[PDB]
Amino acid sequence: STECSNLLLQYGSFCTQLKRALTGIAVEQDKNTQEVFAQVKQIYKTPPIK
Amino acid sequence: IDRLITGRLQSLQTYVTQQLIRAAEIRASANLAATKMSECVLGQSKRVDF
Repeated sequence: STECSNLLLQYGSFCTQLKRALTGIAVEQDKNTQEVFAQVKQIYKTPPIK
Repeated sequence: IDRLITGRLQSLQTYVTQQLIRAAEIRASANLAATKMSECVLGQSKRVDF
């Protein structure tokens, strides 16, 4: 809606900081997974004799 | 003036909530740094990668 968007532009930069907070949460989740799982330097493999 | 007061109060409330969350994260990192000061500098730790 064009009229709703023109009335929404008067409300400032609430949605820019909401998008910034959601982007921060999104990069923080990948940071958490990288910090937990990726702690080894090389990808080791088991010898085939079990 | 009531409309402007409602908008400015909403913005101030959002800033205070974001500051509270950031203060909690900073407090957690400061507690980790205090533990690292007590365990690595004032002694010798056997914990792996700590």
